[PDB]
Amino acid sequence: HHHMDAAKDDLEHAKHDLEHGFYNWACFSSQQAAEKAVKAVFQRMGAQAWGYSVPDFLGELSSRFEIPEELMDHALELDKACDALPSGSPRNRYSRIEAERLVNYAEKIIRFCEDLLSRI
Amino acid sequence: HHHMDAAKDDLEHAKHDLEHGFYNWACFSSQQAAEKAVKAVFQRMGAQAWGYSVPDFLGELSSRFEIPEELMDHALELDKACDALPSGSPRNRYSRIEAERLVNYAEKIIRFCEDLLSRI
Repeated sequence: HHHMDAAKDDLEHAKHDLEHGFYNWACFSSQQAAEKAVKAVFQRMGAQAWGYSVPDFLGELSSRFEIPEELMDHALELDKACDALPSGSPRNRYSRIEAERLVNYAEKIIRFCEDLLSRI
Repeated sequence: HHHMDAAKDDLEHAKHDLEHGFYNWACFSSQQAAEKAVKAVFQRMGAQAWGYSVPDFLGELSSRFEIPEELMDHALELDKACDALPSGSPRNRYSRIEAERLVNYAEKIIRFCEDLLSRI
């Protein structure tokens, strides 16, 4: 599963960016990791995957497998682009939490796809 | 060209990792950027792109467009995985140069694909 290996590498990339405070980049890598993980399911099934977004691919996948609502919810958060809070701790705290959340979401999607691939 | 925008973002990611001394990750991002750039050509042509590697996609592209030898050469370098030199300056210098090279190669491929897309 080339797409799965690449998903896991993107996740590790995200986690590295997170550790170093690069919250924007962690978000970006997380989106890519989730995308690649879902494509790995399409590749195993021999089916064409249309679209760019994680919501696109999970929606298509829903015709064949049950996709938990919370994963679609996470996907929609990951799909969003990677100010009224003050500079310093308020902004950095918000960004750090947001980036951790998105990394966790990508990881969740990866592990769901792993669970699916283990069974098909 | 969603794939092209994503290629350019991967390139920026690579350059960010390079700036911070993350030479391994810069290599990884460069591979992804080059892959996405070539896929953007397939998408515009409406053709299916088989494979994982940049050499895979450039080889397929050769049946339709002339691909300069030096770009295939760069692609093969980018395709490689991301010790007898001493720790410290010798190793870091080698790694820094190698990562700069790979980032430049990905950029070259991106700009070639841009030039192609501008004309088709």
